[PDB]
Amino acid sequence: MLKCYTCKEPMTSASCRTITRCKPEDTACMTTLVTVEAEYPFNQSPVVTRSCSSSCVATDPDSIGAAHLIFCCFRDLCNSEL
Repeated sequence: MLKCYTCKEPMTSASCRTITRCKPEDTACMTTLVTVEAEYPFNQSPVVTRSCSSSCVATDPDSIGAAHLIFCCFRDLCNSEL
């Protein structure tokens, strides 16, 4: 089955990297990447959330409508890093 590095805790979690089994309805994986402070320099606990998906898709680089870095793949553990 499709396995993605989905963490149990929300963005609050530090290293969101845990081997989890996706659902049968799904097919691809998803990943949310959005720093806490992009407008100004501030190194702090970032906001991310990796979850399975039934359709790997991405938005525009505009990110005008809450369209952060939405990565996706069709391979188990396609990405180990955050």
